[PDB]
Amino acid sequence: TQPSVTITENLIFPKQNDSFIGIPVFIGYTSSPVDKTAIKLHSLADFARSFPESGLMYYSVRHFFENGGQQAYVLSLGTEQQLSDFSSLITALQQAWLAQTIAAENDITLIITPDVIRFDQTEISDTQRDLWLQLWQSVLNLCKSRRGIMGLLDAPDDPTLAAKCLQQFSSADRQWGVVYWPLLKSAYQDNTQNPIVLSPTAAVAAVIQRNDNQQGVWTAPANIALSKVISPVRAYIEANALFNPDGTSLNLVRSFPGKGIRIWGCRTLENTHDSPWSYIQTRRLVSYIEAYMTQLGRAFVFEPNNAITWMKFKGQAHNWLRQLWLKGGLRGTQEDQAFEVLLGVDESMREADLRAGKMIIKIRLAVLIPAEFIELNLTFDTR
Amino acid sequence: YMTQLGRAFVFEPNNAITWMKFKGQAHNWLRQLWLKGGLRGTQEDQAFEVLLGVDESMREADLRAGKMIIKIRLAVLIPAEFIELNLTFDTR
Amino acid sequence: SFYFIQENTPEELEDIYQHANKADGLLPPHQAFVFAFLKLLETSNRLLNT
Amino acid sequence: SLIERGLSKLTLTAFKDREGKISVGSLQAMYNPDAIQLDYQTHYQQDESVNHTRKSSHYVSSPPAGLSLVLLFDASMPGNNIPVETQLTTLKALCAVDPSTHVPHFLKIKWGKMRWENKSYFAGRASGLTINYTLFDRDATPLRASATLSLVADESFVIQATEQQLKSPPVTTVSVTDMLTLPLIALGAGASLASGIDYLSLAWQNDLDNLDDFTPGQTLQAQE
Amino acid sequence: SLIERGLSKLTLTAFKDREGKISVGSLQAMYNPDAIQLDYQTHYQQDESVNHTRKSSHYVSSPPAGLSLVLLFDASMPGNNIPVETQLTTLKALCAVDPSTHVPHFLKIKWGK
Amino acid sequence: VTTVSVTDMLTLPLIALGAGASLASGIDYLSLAWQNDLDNLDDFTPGQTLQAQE
Amino acid sequence: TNKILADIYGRGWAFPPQFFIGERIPYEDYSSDLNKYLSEKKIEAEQIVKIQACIKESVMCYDFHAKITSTQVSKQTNLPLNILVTYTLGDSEISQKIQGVLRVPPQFSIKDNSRTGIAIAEGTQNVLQSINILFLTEPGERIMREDYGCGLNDYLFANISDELMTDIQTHIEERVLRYEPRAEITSIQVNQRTNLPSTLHVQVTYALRGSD
Repeated sequence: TQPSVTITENLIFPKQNDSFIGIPVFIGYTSSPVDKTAIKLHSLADFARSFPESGLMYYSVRHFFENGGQQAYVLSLGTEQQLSDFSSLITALQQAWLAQTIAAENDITLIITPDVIRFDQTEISDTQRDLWLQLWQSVLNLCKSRRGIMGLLDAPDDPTLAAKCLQQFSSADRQWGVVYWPLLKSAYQDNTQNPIVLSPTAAVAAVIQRNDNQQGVWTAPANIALSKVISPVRAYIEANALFNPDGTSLNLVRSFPGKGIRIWGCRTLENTHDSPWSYIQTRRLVSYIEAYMTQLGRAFVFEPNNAITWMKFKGQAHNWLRQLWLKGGLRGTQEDQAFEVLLGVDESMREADLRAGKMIIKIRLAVLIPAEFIELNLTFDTR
Repeated sequence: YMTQLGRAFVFEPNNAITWMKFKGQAHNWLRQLWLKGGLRGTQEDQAFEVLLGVDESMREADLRAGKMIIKIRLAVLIPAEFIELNLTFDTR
Repeated sequence: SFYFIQENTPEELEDIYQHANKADGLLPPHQAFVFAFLKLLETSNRLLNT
Repeated sequence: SLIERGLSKLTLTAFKDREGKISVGSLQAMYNPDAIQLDYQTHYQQDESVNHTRKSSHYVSSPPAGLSLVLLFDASMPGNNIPVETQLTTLKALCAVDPSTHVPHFLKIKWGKMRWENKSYFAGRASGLTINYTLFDRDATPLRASATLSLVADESFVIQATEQQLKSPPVTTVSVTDMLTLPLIALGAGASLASGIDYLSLAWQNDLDNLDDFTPGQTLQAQE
Repeated sequence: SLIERGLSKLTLTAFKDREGKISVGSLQAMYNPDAIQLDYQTHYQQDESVNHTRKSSHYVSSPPAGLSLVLLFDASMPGNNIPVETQLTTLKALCAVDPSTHVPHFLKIKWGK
Repeated sequence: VTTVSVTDMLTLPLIALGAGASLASGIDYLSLAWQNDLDNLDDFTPGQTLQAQE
Repeated sequence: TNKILADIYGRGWAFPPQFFIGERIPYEDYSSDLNKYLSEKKIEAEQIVKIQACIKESVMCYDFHAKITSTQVSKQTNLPLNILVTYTLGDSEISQKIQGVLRVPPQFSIKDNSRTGIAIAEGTQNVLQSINILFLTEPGERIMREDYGCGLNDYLFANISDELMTDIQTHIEERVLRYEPRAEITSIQVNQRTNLPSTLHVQVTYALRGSD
C-alpha cells in the first residue's frame, strides 16, 4: 500500500467549461428511473454513471458521441417497462413538467426523441397518419417553450405514408421542425448479432453541433458523411415523392459509391414559397443573432431611457454585426446592404413608447441561400 | 522571513505609512516566491494575500495596546504520491 | 494432470518432442514451455558428460 | 497555465550513444533564449530526357534539420552565484568528442511544453559553438559571456523504424460500407500500403468466393 | 466582389502522388501572407563556330519555377485558440517525406481568385 | 580497468552495465564473471567490490 | 472478425498468468456410437445430418482447429444427452476428448470447465495487455533486459504542477513508441483527483496499427 504506480479501471469526471451553440436533449424512456431534472453529459462515461449501458437511449447517445458530439442532455420519461404503444408515447410527450424543465435550462437548443422507432409501422391506415401528425405537433409545442429551440423529427418508415403526412401537415410552427428519413442500420450489434436500427436524428445533432465550430452557424449542415453507419434502411430510389420545391419536404439521408452515407437535405417544414425560414441554417443563424442581441439588450434594462443609452447599444450592435458580415455570415457587397440598426425617439419609437418604459430596436438582415441545384449548359464557341 | 521583516518595524510609529512599508515589501517577496513555483495558483490573488490596516486586520483597541496584526494567506502545492493509469481503446 | 493432459503418457510426449513436425504448431503452449526448457538443459548435460 | 506559474528552464542532456542508454551529463540554462530557429532544406535534381518534353524533378538527399540558440551567462548581478567558467566548461564538455566512442555526444534539448516539430525534444549533435567574453573582473574572472549554439538533427533508429511502420503498416484493415465495390475497397485499403493492392489480390487474400462476396459491416484485410 | 465580402484564406494540400489521387492532409493559414513572389529562370549557351561569324545562343534546360511565402502563427491575442505547435506540426508533416513513397509530398496552393 | 561496488538487489547484468559504461567496448556478464573468478552468476554480496577490464 | 484481428496482431499468454485443469472424463460411460444410437431410436435420417452439423459447429466455435473423429453417448442418459466428442487438431496426430450436452432444431452445449492449460490473449486484448505490462514494469527489473519498462517511478513525490503533468505525458509517448510498435497513442490526459489530492489519474487512448 506504499506510494507506487498502479493500473486502474476507474474513470475521472473533471468539470468542463466549453460552450456550444447547439446542444440537443434526448427525451425518452431510459434503463433506470431518475428524477425530473435534465442530466448533462460530457462523454459516454457520464451516461454509464447515471444509466446502465443498454436500451435504445444508450445507443442513440453512443451514436451521438461517436459522430463528433461533445455535450448533450438526457430527460427520462420513466423506466423501459412503461412502454406500451405509440399513442402512450405521444401522451407522455404532452405532459406539463416537460416544458418547464426545458425552459429552465438555457443550454438546450435541439430536441431528439429516440423512442419513436420502437413501435410497429406495418399499417398505412389514416389512424397512423393522424398519430404521426400528433407527434410532430407535440414536439413542436416543446420547442415553443423558449425561443431558439428546434426539434429533429422522424418520419414513417413507409415512403407512401411519409409523403401523406407531409402534404396534410398543418401548423404555424413549421419553421421550428426538421425531419430526416429513413432509419439507419448502425454498426452496433445486439445479443443475436443483428445490427441495431437507429434514427438519423441522433447523428445529425452531432453533425450540427460539430459544424458550428468548424464552418459556422450560417453554413448548411448537409453533405456531410456519417460515422458508425452501415447502410440506410431504404434506398434513395424510394424517396422521389419526399422532396417538393413548392411544398413540405424531407431531408434525405443517402449513400454514394465511395462517399459513404451523407445527409442530403437542409430544408425545414416551412412550405411557403416566399417564407424566409425554408432552410435550417437560416433559422439557426437568425436565432444566433437574436441570442446575442438579447444578451446585449439585457445590459440596458433598468437604465435611463435617453439618447446616450441608445447610442451605446447602436454602436455595439453595429460593431458586432459588421464583424459577422466580414466573416461571410451575411449577404451583401455593401455594408448598408448586409444589415441596418435603427434605434431612436423618432426612428423606431414614439413619445408614448418612452412613457410606457419600452425601448424598441429595429434590425434588418440579409442572409445567404444554399446551392441546391446546379445546371450546366454547354454551347459551342462560334469562332 | 516575515519575522525578520517584522523586526525592522518594532518600536516604529504605528500609523498608515508604516503599514504600507511592510505591506509593500511583504507583497513583493511572496510574489517573487510565487513566480519561482513555490506557491500554487494561476492568479496572483489565488497564491497569497496580505492584509494590514486599522480596519482590515486590527481595531482601535489593538493600536492602543501597542499591537500590529498582519494577516497572511497562502496556497501550497501537493506532492504526487500515487499515479494511476487507465488505458482505453479509441472508438474509431 | 496439468502437464499431461487427460490420457497422456510420458511416452507419447517424448515422441512428440523428438519429432516436432507431427504437431504442426498446434501443441498446447504450456507443454511447448516444458519442451523449450528441456532443450535448455541439454547444453548443461552435454558439458557434464565430458 | 493550470496549477502554478513557475518558469520552465531549458535543459541540455548528453548521451554516449544514439539511443540514449548511457547518460553523460546535463546542463540547465540560467537564462532562457528569447528566440529559436528551426531550418529544413531538401534538394531536387531536374530530369533531362532526349525524347520527353515533360518538366519534372526528382528528389535528392535532404540535409539534416538545423537548430540555433543563443545562451547568456552572467555572474555579476545579485543572485547569480554560479561561476560563468563552470557553466561554460559544462556546456562545452557536453558538445565535445567522447573519449570512449571517439565521436561527439548525442544531445537532447527540452524546454517545458515547447514541441520541436511533433516531439518534446530535439535530438541531434552540436555543429558549432561560439563563446564571446565581454566583461571581466580585476582578476580576469569572466563576468558576462554569450554562447551561440547550433545543432544538426540526429534521431534514434528505433523511433524512426516504429514511426515508419505506423504510417505505412505491413497489413491494413478496412470496413465495408454500403454500395462499395471491390476496386473501391482496394483503393481505400491500398492507400496506406507502400505498393498498393489490386482487386484480384485483395479478393484472394480474403478468400472471397467471388468479386462481390462481401456484405456491409464486414471487415477485409490487405497485406503488402 | 459580387455577393458577399468574406475573406478567403490560403490553403495548403498534400498528396502522395504527382496526379493528386491520394490526399494526405490539408492546412488553412490563420493569417494570409501580405506578399507572394514568383521566380522564373532560363539558361542559354552561346554558340561557338570556327567558320561562322553569326552571334547566337541556344536554349539549355531552365530551372523549375520558385514560389516563396511567409506565414505568421499567433496564439496570444483574443480569438486565437488553435495552438501554434499543432499548426506548425501539421505544416511540416505536409512538407515532409512520405513514409510510403520515400519522397516528399506533392503540394497544391489555392487562395481565392 | 574500472572498479564497481555492489549494492542491494543488484544483478550481474546490472553490474556489467554500470561497470561497462566507462569502458571503451563495454563488458558482458559472462566476461565480468570470469574476470572476477565468481563461482556462479550470483556469487557476490553487498559491499563487495568488482573489477572490469577492457 | 476476432479471428482476423488475432491473426494480424498475434496471440500469447494472458497477464497475469492463470492456469486451468479440466474436469475428469468418466470414460466408463461412453461406449455407444452416436449415429448408431440415433438410427436405432428411429430418429429421422434427415435429422442426423442436422445433428452432426450442430456438433461440428459448436466444436468449431470452441476450437476452430478441431477435426471430429468420433462421437459417443453416455449410457446413463437414454433420451438431455451426454456426448463425448473425440477430435484431432489440424493435421497433427494429437487427439483430445471433450464432453458435451445435446438437446433434441438440435442444440449442443459444451461443459464449462473442460479446458486445461493457460489463458491466452488475442488480437486487440494482446496489444492492450502489452501496454499494461509496460506501465507496471520499471527499467532494471527484467533480467538481461535492463532497459525495458516505462519508468514512471521517477515522477513520484514531485510537486503536482504543469511541469510534472507535461513530463508524464511526454514520457509515456516516448516509451510506447520505443517498445510497442503495434499500437498508436492518440491522446493522454493527466488530472488530479479531487477526493485524493495527492494522486494523479492518467487517461491513455490508443489505436491499433493500420486499423483505419
